[PDB]
Amino acid sequence: VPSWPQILGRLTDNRDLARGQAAWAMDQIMTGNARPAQIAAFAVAMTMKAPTADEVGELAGVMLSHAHPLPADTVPDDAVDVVGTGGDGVNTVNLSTMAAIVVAAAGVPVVKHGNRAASSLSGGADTLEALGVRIDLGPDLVARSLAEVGIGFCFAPRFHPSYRHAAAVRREIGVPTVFNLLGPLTNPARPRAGLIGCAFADLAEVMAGVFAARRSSVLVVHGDDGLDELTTTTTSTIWRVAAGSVDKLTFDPAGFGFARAQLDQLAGGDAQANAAAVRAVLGGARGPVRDAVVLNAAGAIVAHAGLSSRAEWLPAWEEGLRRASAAIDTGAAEQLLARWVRFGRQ
Amino acid sequence: VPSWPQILGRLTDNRDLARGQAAWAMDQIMTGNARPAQIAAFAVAMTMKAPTADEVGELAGVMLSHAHPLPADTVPDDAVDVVGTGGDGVNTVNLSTMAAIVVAAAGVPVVKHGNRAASSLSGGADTLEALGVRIDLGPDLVARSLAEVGIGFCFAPRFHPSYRHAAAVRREIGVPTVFNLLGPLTNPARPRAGLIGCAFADLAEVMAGVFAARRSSVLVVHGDDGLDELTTTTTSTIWRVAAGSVDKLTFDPAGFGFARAQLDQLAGGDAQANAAAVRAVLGGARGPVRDAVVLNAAGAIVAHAGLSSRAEWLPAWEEGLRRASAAIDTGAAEQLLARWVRFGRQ
Ligand SMILES: O=P(O)(O)OC[C@H]1O[C@H](OP(=O)(O)OP(=O)(O)O)[C@H](O)[C@@H]1O
Ligand SMILES: O=P(O)(O)OC[C@H]1O[C@H](OP(=O)(O)OP(=O)(O)O)[C@H](O)[C@@H]1O
Ligand SMILES: Cc1ccc(C(=O)O)c(Nc2c(C)cccc2C(=O)O)c1
Ligand SMILES: Cc1ccc(C(=O)O)c(Nc2c(C)cccc2C(=O)O)c1
Ligand SMILES: [Mg+2]
Ligand SMILES: [Mg+2]
Ligand SMILES: [Mg+2]
Ligand SMILES: [Mg+2]
Repeated sequence: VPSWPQILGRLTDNRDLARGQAAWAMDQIMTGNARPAQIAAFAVAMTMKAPTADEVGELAGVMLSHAHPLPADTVPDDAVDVVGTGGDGVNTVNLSTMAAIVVAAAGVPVVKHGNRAASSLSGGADTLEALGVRIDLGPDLVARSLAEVGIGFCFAPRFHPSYRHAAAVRREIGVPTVFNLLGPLTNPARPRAGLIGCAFADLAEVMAGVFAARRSSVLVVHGDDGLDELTTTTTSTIWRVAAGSVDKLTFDPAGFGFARAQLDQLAGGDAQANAAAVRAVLGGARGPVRDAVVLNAAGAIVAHAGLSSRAEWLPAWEEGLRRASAAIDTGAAEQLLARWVRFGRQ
Repeated sequence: VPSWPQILGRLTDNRDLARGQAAWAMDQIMTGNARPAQIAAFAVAMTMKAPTADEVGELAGVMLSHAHPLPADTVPDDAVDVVGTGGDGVNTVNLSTMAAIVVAAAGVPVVKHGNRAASSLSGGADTLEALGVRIDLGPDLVARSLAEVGIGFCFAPRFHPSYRHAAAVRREIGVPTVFNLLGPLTNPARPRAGLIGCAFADLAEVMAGVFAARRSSVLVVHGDDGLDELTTTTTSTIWRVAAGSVDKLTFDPAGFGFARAQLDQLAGGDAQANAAAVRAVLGGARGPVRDAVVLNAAGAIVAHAGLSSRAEWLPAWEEGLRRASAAIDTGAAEQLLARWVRFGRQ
């Protein structure tokens, strides 16, 4: 019979948990049954033990059990997510969010998991809010947005209200723990593909292992400059998840003709500033921010392509880049954002 | 400027803290300024990082700053403690408490730190209470007990009221942490000598290092059967603290003619049962319990002898054993307990 002392004792002994134990712990947390001290002890102990993919998968599994689901038959089998852990401490423009709009405009269904900033100036949700997008729609309306606009946004606190018990605790601790891996792993629409950012180089393989268990087609990405995105300032490490397997790759955008950017060229500001950057990119402005958006959009398109076993790496990237660039250039991305705004108002 | 994220982040990165950081943390805890989540995160993180003697010495130092002290010049320079961490999971008779009575009766001033049980059926304080000894005395009366009876008992919760802020958290976590090293290190009378039990074999050297920093004459002891006492069932490991230095020894009681015992023979019960066991030993009953009490009393006498650098190991033990046995056989130990009970009733 599981108990906090049994589980915390096992972790502080530097032992992997028995099957089901992480799930038991997470379920106690989600039902409001755990003391703040137990939540904090579990978060820290799991982090220092070094969590396994089995363990992180149990945590994410419990969250998804407690999440509001989308209605039956409303998420396309090939829907994709574009989201990261955050926590890279660099404060960039909102690359995942911009990429998502471009990806949707290219015709790939996007159901994005998102949230406000935890430490950056403006997170994906904050910037969407500044752009006039309704970020907090419930399951039925997200499904509708996806069908009618081509993109839906699942606001994490809206879909995971039981995770709130762990909220103050994680803020009070104030440093990242295993719980900081869970955002991209708990999209309530359960898309099977994704471009997934991870700020923590040494845990990205663990996140990839969780997606592999679900047989998702995902690229887990970590910029070698620290970004939880595909970067343009240097190479990125990619953990490619395909056919239940993980393959570690290094990716160099110079191989596709991208100029090296400086990190300050990608710097973000407050929500108004970041919204203006979105408008600039969608309006066709050339430069470092556009390049980074096109690259990340292409990455999500490659993840989507990977849902088929016949897809090949280089042609997939060349196609992703072509489609992402064209979605912007034709004005399809700009128009999709306007239509998304109108949807929320109507 | 120190903060919880700074300290917890350092610990979760498996780094030793900078000088003073552990003290800052402990002081935040003891002043009621730490959230339960922060207390728990710190306890767990310090435990898994592996605490250093510097760090543990800082925690104990902060406790001692906030403790009620005994009145000036009321504690002899050669006062001795006999106390352990507890947590050995064996539930023995109260060896330290019995040893302490015998040591005082031999004429060595004892100011003992004690507490009720945390995981056993009856702790030292519980058993003293059952015997009629007052465990509720404040500083002035403990000083008076020491002068008039030859022994004083500092009940830990009476002398460390500010430690209450961590009490609930430690119970909620329900497993040992670095905080479980602190009991024997925080006797408010600050004796310079002691026989100190440590249940946690891999941390006994750390406790010994804290005592070395203070230049105490201490034997930190761990029975190789797991006891936080000198055992009679097998060898014990001793970390001998003398002249600011620590030496690790293997100790075998057979060299002084002790019969090997079995742990079941040292087993305890509730407070009334354990009190009965004290009365039996003090009344001259021969057998395994007496042997273990005599062995531990002698160890405390050896630590006391060590306060002079001219003391020698094997003769110290022989003298300690002689004095401990005589203290029981003459009835001195029994009479002291009677006198101690009487003192409390006034
Ligand atoms: O404040 P931080 O912890 O650094 O997090 C930065 C943002 O990154 C994550 O989202 P996402 O990848 O969707 O946002 P993006 O569009 O900014 O990349 C997270 O939900 C935040 O919105
Ligand atoms: O419940 P546990 O965590 O196992 O602890 C048992 C006892 O050991 C410690 O005291 P001490 O060494 O003074 O007690 P003793 O006389 O029983 O040895 C502790 O303060 C408890 O009183
Ligand atoms: C989409 C996303 C991204 C990161 C995080 C993170 O805290 O690391 C995140 N966390 C939350 C989730 C998964 C659900 C509900 C609330 C939150 C939150 O921390 O606010 C949600
Ligand atoms: C004497 C002694 C022994 C062990 C412990 C321990 O918690 O492991 C201990 N703990 C306490 C101290 C040092 C002061 C005040 C209260 C306690 C307690 O845990 O109840 C006190
Ligand atoms: Mg992102
Ligand atoms: Mg990012
Ligand atoms: Mg003891
Ligand atoms: Mg003991």
